[PDB]
Amino acid sequence: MFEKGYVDENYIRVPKDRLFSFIVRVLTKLGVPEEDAKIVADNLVMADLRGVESHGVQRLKRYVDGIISGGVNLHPKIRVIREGPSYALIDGDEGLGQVVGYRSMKLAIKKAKDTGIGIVIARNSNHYGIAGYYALMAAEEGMIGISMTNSRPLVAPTGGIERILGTNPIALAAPTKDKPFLLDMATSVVPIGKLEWAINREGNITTKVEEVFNGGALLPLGGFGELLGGHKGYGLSLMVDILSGILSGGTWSKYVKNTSEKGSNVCHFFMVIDIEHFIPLEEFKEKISQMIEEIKSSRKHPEFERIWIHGEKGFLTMETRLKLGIPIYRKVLEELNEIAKRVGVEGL
Amino acid sequence: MFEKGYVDENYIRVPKDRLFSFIVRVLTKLGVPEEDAKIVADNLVMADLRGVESHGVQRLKRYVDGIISGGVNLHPKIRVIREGPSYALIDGDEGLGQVVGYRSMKLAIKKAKDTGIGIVIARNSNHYGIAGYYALMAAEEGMIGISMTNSRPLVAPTGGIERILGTNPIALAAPTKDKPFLLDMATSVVPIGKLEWAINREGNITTKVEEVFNGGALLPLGGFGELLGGHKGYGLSLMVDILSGILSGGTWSKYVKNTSEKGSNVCHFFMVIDIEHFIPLEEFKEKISQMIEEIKSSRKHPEFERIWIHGEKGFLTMETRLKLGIPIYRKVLEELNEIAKRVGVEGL
Ligand SMILES: NC(=O)C1=CN([C@@H]2O[C@H](COP(=O)(O)OP(=O)(O)OC[C@H]3O[C@@H](n4cnc5c(N)ncnc54)[C@H](OP(=O)(O)O)[C@@H]3O)[C@@H](O)[C@H]2O)C=CC1
Ligand SMILES: NC(=O)C1=CN([C@@H]2O[C@H](COP(=O)(O)OP(=O)(O)OC[C@H]3O[C@@H](n4cnc5c(N)ncnc54)[C@H](OP(=O)(O)O)[C@@H]3O)[C@@H](O)[C@H]2O)C=CC1
Repeated sequence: MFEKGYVDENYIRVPKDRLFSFIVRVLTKLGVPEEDAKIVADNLVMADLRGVESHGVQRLKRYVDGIISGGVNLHPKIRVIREGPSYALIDGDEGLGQVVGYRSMKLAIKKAKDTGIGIVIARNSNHYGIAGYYALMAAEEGMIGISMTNSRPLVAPTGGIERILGTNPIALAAPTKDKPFLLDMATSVVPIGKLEWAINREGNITTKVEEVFNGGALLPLGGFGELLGGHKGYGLSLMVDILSGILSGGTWSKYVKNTSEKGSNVCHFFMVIDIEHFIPLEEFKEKISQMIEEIKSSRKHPEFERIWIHGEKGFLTMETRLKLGIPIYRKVLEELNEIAKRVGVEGL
Repeated sequence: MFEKGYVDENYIRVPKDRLFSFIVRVLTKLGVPEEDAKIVADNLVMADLRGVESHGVQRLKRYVDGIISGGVNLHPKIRVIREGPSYALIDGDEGLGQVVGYRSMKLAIKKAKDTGIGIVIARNSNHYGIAGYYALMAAEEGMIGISMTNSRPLVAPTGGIERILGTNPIALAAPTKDKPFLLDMATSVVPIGKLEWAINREGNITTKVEEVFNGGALLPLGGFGELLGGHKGYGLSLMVDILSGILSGGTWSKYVKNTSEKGSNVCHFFMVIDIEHFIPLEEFKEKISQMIEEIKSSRKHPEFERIWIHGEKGFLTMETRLKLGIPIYRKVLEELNEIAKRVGVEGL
């Protein structure tokens, strides 16, 4: 069926349920409470299912190292710093990002349900995987969900060459008559996790392919200059840091550390709008689905086969891999079995 | 001094205060209440001062025609449809966009002040000028302001060629130790109002220069395809319509009519976050200004002179034109005097 990425011989199909239980085995063996392990697995598996290799199991080694080094708190006391009927400022106590984000989004949904609006911001957290995972939580509840997060410095501001801004993604999910609308994008042309594109910044600023890791930097949405809107992708990145890092009293991208480090201080932004408080949900669903249908049905470009709606490719890719299995690269699969050997659990 | 656009002989310096009083004369002569006329003038003049010609006085003829044709309600009964301590759904009753947006943002600021958060959405409104104008209102109050609006169909979705999406801008303003941070951008590479760029969509999809007006279409931030993130600018445009048009029970871009038409149904989104409810405002200002200083001071690209912060060029351009005067194109100035003659008031 349809699948977002290109899978060949260098890939091995792994039963979704198998990959999931594996992750849970490793995490619980390291002391992660079973329920928290299930949240992390759910988040990482969703990424693999939707075709986001960069944020799937390939990143399990990152969390494992963070747990072993004490850079990730196994029993975080996620505390509410400031709060109101429609908002809350949370301190993640260095817990897994998935756990901090899961609890933060659950609280935002609760507040929206009760007041119409829910805005929860968190600081002192860790990498939380795909932003769409949290936005979707609200959509599955019949509400609009928005999630953002800052990250390690990897992008250069317009007119500069240093890695100072994060890939800071933005995600919005809304319910429809069918599957939720789901926008989930890094504010840079591409995520660093992708490079296994367009973010061409070399030594002084060019491109290449491997000069990125060697003191290189990614480009913000819009591109290299100001001509094609590069300064806009740069602004969007700042919006994320202002709403996440600055407003929470946490920190911005430049100072976000790797997961293995204590005090990574990754910050997140969660916002939920209870559609029902505004207009009937069924009316909302009818109208948005009609918009989606009309957009898809609009005059296709000769070169193009189809006009997709955000989240569509991912849901189709998921559907496929659920009965066909999740394709995991060769070297990554080896990596996961080595992790299994190290911690002492059955591998894949 | 510094100025965002290029001004030559084809431009005439007009005292800011002079341009302002002119607009107010024309509008009040057409029956617009004096206070509402001052709001419109303030919004249009700010655009000219910040160097946004496309949304300044050059658009006075648009509002004039709408007023004369009944497409703009002179005495709108701006009504609250749904409301809560932290939100409100407003129906603009076809009033001037500036009036609807001004009252909507004032309400959002009030709710944020009292609860920490304020989200006001409006439907049945009209073109409201620059989005940054409303976001700035909140920043000048010591809060974070976010504003969005949908518009007439001018952009083609990724993989298509029809004008179906709006240029739907996004604006965020935050207070700093100095002048407010101000991001204000269309989600398309450029606004249609600019074409007097990068939005290359011709007859079937290419570029050119004049083929845009002739059945052409603008390109979404990211560009023509999917390779450089074109689908992201496309998603951002939808986010705006979902938060503005769909959620409000109004309508999305494809169905937004020109100002002169009754029922233009332009919709807006306003969001205010009272910083103080989260962290001390003075701490917020210190931290964001430190981030801005560090970004500007980062390693400059050889080709580039300076790294700007969003809103900086505009504020500098304004500063200049306030003591040097606002430069108005030749043909536009003629247009304004003709309007003055038609309505019967002193021109420029
Ligand atoms: N935790 C962190 O610090 C970071 C996490 N990330 C995450 O990594 C992932 C990488 O995202 P990124 O590469 O920027 O995004 P992509 O370019 O893959 O996708 C951008 C969005 O556009 C949609 N889309 C893709 N193609 C089309 C099309 N032809 N027409 C319409 N919509 C389309 C996608 O939906 P679909 O789902 O269908 O593909 C998606 O919502 C994200 O999930 C992001 O949240 C990124 C940076 C940092
Ligand atoms: N009412 C409507 O229906 C619509 C209104 N609009 C409005 O029209 C205007 C057109 O905006 P648009 O052309 O997209 O935006 P620009 O590309 O001019 O500006 C994008 C943003 O980036 C900032 N910026 C510009 N150059 C740099 C740089 N080198 N480094 C860092 N930041 C930079 C700007 O600040 P600065 O202020 O300093 O220039 C601005 O906030 C906006 O004000 C928008 O709100 C657009 C579409 C529709």
